[PDB]
Amino acid sequence: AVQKSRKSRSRRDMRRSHHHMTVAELSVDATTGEKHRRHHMTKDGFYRGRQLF
Amino acid sequence: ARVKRGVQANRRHKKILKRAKGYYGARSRVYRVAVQAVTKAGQYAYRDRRNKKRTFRRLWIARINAGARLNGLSYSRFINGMKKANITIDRRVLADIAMHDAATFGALVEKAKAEL
Amino acid sequence: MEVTAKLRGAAISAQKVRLVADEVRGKSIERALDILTYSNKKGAVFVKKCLNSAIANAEHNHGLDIDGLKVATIYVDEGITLKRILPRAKGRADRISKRTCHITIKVGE
RNA sequence: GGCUCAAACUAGGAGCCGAAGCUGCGGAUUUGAAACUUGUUUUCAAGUGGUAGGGGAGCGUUGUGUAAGCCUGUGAAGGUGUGUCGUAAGGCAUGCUGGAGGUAUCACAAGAGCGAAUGCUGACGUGAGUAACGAUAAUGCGAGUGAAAAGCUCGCACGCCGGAAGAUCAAGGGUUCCAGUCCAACGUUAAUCGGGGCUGGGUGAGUCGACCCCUAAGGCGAGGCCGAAAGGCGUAGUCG
RNA sequence: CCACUGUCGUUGAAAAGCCAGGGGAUGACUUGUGGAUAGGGGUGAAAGGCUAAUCAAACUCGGUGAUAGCUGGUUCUCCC
RNA sequence: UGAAAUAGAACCUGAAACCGUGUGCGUACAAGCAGUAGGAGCCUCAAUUUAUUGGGGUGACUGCGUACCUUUUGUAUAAU
RNA sequence: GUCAAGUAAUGAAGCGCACAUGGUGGAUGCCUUGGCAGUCAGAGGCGAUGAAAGACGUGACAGCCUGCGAUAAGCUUCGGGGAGGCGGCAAUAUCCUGUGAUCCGGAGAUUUCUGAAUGGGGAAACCCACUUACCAUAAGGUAGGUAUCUUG
Repeated sequence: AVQKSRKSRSRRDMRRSHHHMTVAELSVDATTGEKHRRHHMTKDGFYRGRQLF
Repeated sequence: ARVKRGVQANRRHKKILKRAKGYYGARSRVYRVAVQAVTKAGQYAYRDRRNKKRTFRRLWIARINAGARLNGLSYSRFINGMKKANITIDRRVLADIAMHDAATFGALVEKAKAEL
Repeated sequence: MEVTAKLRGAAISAQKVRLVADEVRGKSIERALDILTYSNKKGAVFVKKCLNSAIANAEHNHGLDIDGLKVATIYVDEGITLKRILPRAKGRADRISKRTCHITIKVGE
């Protein structure tokens, strides 16, 4: 249930090693030329040269 | 006449933590662990100061045995031949000669074998 | 040459902000800004905000060309902790650390 | 491991290895013996593992005299490294930081030395970014505002209570009530929202309640009784 | 109003609860307000039960730095 | 501005625990109080008429090595 | 150059030690407005002319502290003093001041309510009164008196 001896800093960092932040993929819409997440529509709303609104 | 222990305690603890430089974990950072490691390190140094002479005699004997067997003789007979020839060269010098000068050690083995 | 921005006192744990910082350390400002604006972590708003402050400093106070800038070095430090009481079962109390962090970003060629 | 005319056993023989034992070299020290003789010098002899414990010799820190001295803004104390010296406690010098104090030598006095006492106070770790986010009555979408909206306002739809989860009080609390304004702290998340911060407003009685008149239990109680003192009881009365 | 059974909970939503069942429910009943009984004392359809989350002698202060042939700790150095 | 702003109001100094970033070396075939006695390689400063020594950082590999205190006849003790 | 055998170096998801540079934190050093123990003197009480301790108010200015008491950071008088001042956090505004202000010392006046509280009561800062004199004509105001005990 509890430790018998306090974990060391190196041992604690070894578990943390795997944790990593996800980095989103980036594509530029040809019509609007703005950065946007892959397979996700742009801020403006232009997706694959189509008007959502 | 009150005495504050801060400055003297700081310097006392810094001495131990300085002697504990290079140690792992708490041993080089926190005093309760560092002080034991420093005392135990002193104990190991004290014991290995005795043990180093034995280890180096061991190494010299091994090298002298190797040289004597290259020249056709064993260590227990080569040293006996030295002692019968009244040659006082120590094992440290004998090992140095065996390692770095083969012909002189061959001459020494010849003298030992002539004395045997 | 290194222009600095500091964001002392963020209401977030340094351990959480460090994951964001590790991904923008050493990158160009454009790539770092892209990562931070498409990041899914709360630390990313603070890191982007400090990086933007640093870029503005380098462009206004020192007249640098931001086109050639880079995230020269970034690290997160622990700030002051707000100590709060958490009631538990059977009338027992626990202390709560609402941690803060200081974000330091330096940009340069 | 592996070993069979052995690397087993028996009886011998010769070599070597083998300890902090002995010897060799250098140094320190206790006692004793000799002499320049209170370390003034050199020697010799025997010693120098150590718990409880006894004896001897010192180190450092605070303060007093020495000291109206000496050092010190050409940088005191303190902090942090380095070099060097001594058997040790430790001393000395100096780079960096620091900004106003320190203290030589010898004496004198101690709140005079911390690693432990499930020791006390504060700070910070591991568990760990893990458990949990407090009734499984339920939310979906469109607008508004806003730096930002799953939670706020409005709208539509959905669901829950409905002898309550609706309304009026007493007790208790005391501004939590309404409006505007803000999101640092609080709200177990976000917050533009709030019983949160700040600034203003709001409580109108002959008939409601209190006060007031009356008294129950129970108190107190001119005189009175009792009791070492303090006080206890009690009549008329007065409160309740 | 009570608390007979079981699960859950046991660093709990809760320092005694929730859920499903259960008992009394016009009486030796339940409850609101005010008052009375005080520690070797009170009260007790009696369990040593209750007397402010404390009861084989409440709590606060004082005697008090109670006492403890017991446990723990007891801080710088070197020499014999 | 100030002499000084890592004297900027949580403000004289600013230690340690604890937590970051950077540079140098080592570490993914190897078992244990993590040190010590050796010791290759590498990096870095100084010399030196130029890879040889001296100082500093790391430590492949080999030998030895079961913490401290307390209490005990006796503790690495899995006794405190 | 092909094949075969043998054998180097290189790796770093992270980690370790050293150093450099930071964060946290508040030790250390220095400092004091505060305490402690004393010596030599003085004094040893305050109160029904209402005490100690309070509640509520009082400012140009919202809160607290300080002082003050409906004459409310205050008034009168008598001395000192001579240029600033309207107490502190804590400043601002209106102002005062050589016609002597602020400030200090002596005396006097005012001194709400509770509290021995003393007209009765009470859950302290509250309720209810009686009565003397005067004033008002309305549903009141001003100044008093009304506890108990002891001795005369």
